[PDB]
Amino acid sequence: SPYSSDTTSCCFAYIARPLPRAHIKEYFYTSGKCSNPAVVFVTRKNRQVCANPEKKWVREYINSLSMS
Amino acid sequence: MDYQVSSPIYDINYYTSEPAQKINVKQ
Repeated sequence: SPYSSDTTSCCFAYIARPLPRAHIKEYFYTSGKCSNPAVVFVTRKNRQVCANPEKKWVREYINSLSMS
Repeated sequence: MDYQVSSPIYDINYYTSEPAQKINVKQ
């Protein structure tokens, strides 16, 4: 996704099983205005990953992308 | 033999988890 235009719909579901945080490069929010907040994880090939940032375990995933 | 593989490439299994989610169900 070169632009955020591709990502219009908000994730209302979770991935089958937890994704590898080590293959995650960066993260981004859906739209915010969505019924429920959600953050998409960017894999090596920019696959569509949906995880709820309100979860403590998910926050750790986002954290690894933020701090050093 | 029995085969149950449909080639997992994320787009399928990984991102097709929906009927297994509790969408407003009282259990």
